[PDB]
Amino acid sequence: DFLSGAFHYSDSVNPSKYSPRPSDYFGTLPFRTSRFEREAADVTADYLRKWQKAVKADNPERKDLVFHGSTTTLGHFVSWAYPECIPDRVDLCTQICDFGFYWDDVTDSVNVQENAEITQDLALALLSELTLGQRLEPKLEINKIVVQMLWGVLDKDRKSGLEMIKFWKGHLDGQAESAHNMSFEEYTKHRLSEVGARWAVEVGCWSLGINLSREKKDSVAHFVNKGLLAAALMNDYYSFNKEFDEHQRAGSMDRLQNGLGILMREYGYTETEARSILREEIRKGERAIMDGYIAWRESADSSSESHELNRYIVMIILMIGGITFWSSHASRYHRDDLTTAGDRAM
Amino acid sequence: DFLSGAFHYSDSVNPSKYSPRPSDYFGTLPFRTSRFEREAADVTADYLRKWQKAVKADNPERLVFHGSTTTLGHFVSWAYPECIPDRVDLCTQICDFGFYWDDVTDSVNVQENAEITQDLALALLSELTGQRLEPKLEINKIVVQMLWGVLDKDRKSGLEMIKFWKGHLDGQAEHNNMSFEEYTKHRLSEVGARWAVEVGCWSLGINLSREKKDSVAHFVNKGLLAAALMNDYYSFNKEFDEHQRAGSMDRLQNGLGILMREYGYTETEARSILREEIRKGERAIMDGYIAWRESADSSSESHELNRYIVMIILMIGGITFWSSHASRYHRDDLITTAGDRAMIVG
Amino acid sequence: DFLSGAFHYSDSVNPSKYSPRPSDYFGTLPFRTSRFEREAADVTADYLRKWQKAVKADNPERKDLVFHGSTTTLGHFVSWAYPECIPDRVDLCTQICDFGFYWDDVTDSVNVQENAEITQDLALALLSELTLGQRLEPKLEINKIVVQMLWGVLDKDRKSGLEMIKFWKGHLDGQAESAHNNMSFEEYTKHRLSEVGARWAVEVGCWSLGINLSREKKDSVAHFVNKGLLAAALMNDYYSFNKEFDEHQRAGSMDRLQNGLGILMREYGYTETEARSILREEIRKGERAIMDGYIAWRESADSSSESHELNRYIVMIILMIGGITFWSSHASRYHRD
Ligand SMILES: CC[N+](CC)(CC)Cc1ccccc1
Ligand SMILES: CC[N+](CC)(CC)Cc1ccccc1
Ligand SMILES: CC[N+](CC)(CC)Cc1ccccc1
Ligand SMILES: [Mg+2]
Ligand SMILES: [Mg+2]
Ligand SMILES: [Mg+2]
Ligand SMILES: [Mg+2]
Ligand SMILES: [Mg+2]
Ligand SMILES: [Mg+2]
Ligand SMILES: [Mg+2]
Ligand SMILES: [Mg+2]
Ligand SMILES: [Mg+2]
Repeated sequence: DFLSGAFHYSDSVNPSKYSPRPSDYFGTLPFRTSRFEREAADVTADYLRKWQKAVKADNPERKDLVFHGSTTTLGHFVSWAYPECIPDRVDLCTQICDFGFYWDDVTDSVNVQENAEITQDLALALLSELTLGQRLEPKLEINKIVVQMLWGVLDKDRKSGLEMIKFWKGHLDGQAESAHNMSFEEYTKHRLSEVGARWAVEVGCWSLGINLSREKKDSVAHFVNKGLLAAALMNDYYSFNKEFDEHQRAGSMDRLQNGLGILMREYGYTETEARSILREEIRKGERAIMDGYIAWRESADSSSESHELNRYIVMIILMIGGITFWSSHASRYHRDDLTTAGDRAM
Repeated sequence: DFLSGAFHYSDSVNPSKYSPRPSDYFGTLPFRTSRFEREAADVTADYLRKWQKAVKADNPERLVFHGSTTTLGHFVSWAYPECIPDRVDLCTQICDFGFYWDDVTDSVNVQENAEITQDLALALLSELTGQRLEPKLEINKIVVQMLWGVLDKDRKSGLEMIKFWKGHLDGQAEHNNMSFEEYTKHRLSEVGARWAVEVGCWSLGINLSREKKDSVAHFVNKGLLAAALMNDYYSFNKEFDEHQRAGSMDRLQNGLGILMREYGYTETEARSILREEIRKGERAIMDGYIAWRESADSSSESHELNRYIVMIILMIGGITFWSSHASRYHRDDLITTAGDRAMIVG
Repeated sequence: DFLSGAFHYSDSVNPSKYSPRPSDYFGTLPFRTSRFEREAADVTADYLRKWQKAVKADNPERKDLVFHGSTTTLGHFVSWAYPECIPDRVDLCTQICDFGFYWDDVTDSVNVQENAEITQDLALALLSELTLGQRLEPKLEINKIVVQMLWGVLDKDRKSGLEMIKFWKGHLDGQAESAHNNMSFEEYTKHRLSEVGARWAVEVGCWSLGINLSREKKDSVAHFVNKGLLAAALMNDYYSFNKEFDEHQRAGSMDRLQNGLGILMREYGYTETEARSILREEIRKGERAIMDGYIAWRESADSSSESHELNRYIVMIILMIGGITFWSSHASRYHRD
């Protein structure tokens, strides 16, 4: 490990400090925590009430308004995901992440037709801040909400926020193609475009205040993408149970994105079998971005731009670590209101 | 846009040429102003006294009533611009009696409300059959002279008006946390819009088969719905105040209170929803009217229907402007403020 | 900067909601319109026809009976000046005010000899209501009217009426002194406040609103009230100068013109623009003194019946000045081409 660089807003941490410990954490990357956990959790509690108004307003006949976001019983998605987030950017960071969670929740379980309708309505807002034209307002209350947030982000760092908004619109395109369910190698390629990892990294950039040519960021992708692949397969491992229940409960199994699904269906593996295969791809990826890190850190310049690039890879590594630990116990994936193992082996 | 037909007793007027200009008018429907505003205002002042007499007679151990007159015009003159000039007297009585009766029935308890409802219905049934079963309350006792007056002018039209009045009595005899969808069903039936239409029918002398009037109800009703919501919007402040100092806060049902309770909308978030719903309604009666004119032939059947529809549109037009500045709603003697009505946000 | 208490007969307004808009309004105190303008303008349209018949009775020579009173194209002096005037007192409140106007007209432009004649005469009708014995009646038809009027007033409320009448006679005493205008600005402001009728206006407001407050309690707030009334007089001098100059020229009484603008121009050689600017400043100073003084009084005030009346008293005045100002900014009495 030995993450180079100074940390001004976080402290090194361990699963050991948390109790009760998570049932199945097996990450190999380190992670930290912001000193700003309670502010983040306070913001996630207000944004929920917010979001739930918007959701009720688009569909007043549905009553389940249960959404699982950043706050868990041990900590918070933001505090672990982006430990070096700037204190006055914690708030807006929490809104982005949580909105990302909720928006995902009401778009990746519906029929590709209901998804297209909503995906378009969002892109209107985002494109509104990238072009010189006049604004186009979204029609769904769940997307209207996003406008005031994009202004906040851009008022903190416009250069950073414009680019994060760019890769957000890239995520939108990625999850609009999620209409069928593919080989394994064809799935790993589809899932990196659909998970929101590229957008996740740029939310870190804006969060941390990192200014860095797209060239330099690409100059390290070859291994950083292996790390990012790891986090996706990691998400599939932890979010598979709840995702089954949901796509079964909704009649969308058709479009269900998860490597357990792929490994257990095409290939005839079992849940345990596919799980075992996944645990090891996750290791491989975790190990390649970490290794890619040191390899980079020892043949490198002492330039101002070199120091920033290290800051950007440390931000990525730390984020996979923190979300790995977050994912291991988060309500969003480990809810006891869920289908079973025998039920999903069918 | 275009209202078809000739006008004989009224002139078109701009929310603009009025002085003092109302604070908050946003109606999208046209309205006219009778040329006999003066006459109506005189009747209102005389009927005020008669009502006061009756109301002191009926409760000698206890107020103010805010009827049709405003600093800028008169309810009847706007609500019923084309009222036949010799029917303004009795129309002004009808409306003012409606305004006052509502005050002494929608603020008391179900027990009291029922008794007064009961006693007034005795007066209506009497002229709708049989032996006259006369009213015992001084406040209800006064509609008798009124009714003979109405039927003397026009028996066929006054009876139908009388039928729908009774229907309104049935209306306002019925929940708090119902759904806005369920609230609009109830409120349309309890706001007396159908009665209001038939008062206009009597006023203008409209002879139109019941089956003909129902033919266009599918779009007329959406403008009436708009009007009840528009009423809700202007009367929420005074209505909250009244029920506050009575104890009867749960007694009140109002589109804003329901939006503020169902969803956790603030009053300001609710007035904005209500406004768009009011516009949706105003637009709808107008698009229905246009559709109907595109199909309707040039006979007499069609001439009368056109007057009826144009009558309703103008009625909604004028009451909105009336409603935007009448002391009944914007009286400046409330002990409660925006801060107090924020407490119902849940 | 918010007046407390409940408003029963009036609605807030301001210049923005008015059209056509007055060209030269610079008021800083708030104002309201009564809901009973219809009544007010009806009594005005009737009183006028009944006052020119007494003036023509008094002078059958008299040519023009033009008298610009309480009605304007945007409102009415009473609806604005006395917004909370009890509904059944609006009629009589209008008689009192139009009479005050028309009587001003036929006495404050003639020579002083003619003015005492008319003043001493009306004084007979007042005094006769302030005494229990000696009842003298007026001999002029213009003054004969006030008999029945004072009857209506005293019938609606004796205690308020009587005080109003004292201050009325007090107004007659004051304008009986405006014989010259060779004074300093200091001299003028003290003489004018005594002769502009503001004190009587306040009591007309007390009777119209039915305020029951002791004279000792009204004096605890004179120190700031009076700076508002002074301002209200300079405001009148400001808007009513052009028409006054005109008539005093007309009447050959150019040395009786009571007007701070005149005194700034003639005795200090300011120019209109200069003198108007000076006036606008003094008005704001007064306008702010009453409002600051009331704010400061309200904050240390307790809730007793006596203090709610005092609050009513001060608010009425503040609204009265605010209301009369908007009125003076467009009324025919001063803007009539
Ligand atoms: C919409 C995508 N996402 C990715 C985790 C929900 C699955 C939101 C999100 C983006 C970036 C960081 C955190 C959450
Ligand atoms: C406007 C509705 N209102 C007001 C008091 C009570 C429901 C009676 C009314 C109905 C129809 C015409 C005029 C008045
Ligand atoms: C001179 C008296 N005044 C007012 C200043 C006419 C100019 C009559 C009046 C008295 C009280 C209130 C309103 C008018
Ligand atoms: Mg999902
Ligand atoms: Mg998804
Ligand atoms: Mg998943
Ligand atoms: Mg009602
Ligand atoms: Mg009511
Ligand atoms: Mg209402
Ligand atoms: Mg004068
Ligand atoms: Mg004078
Ligand atoms: Mg003057």
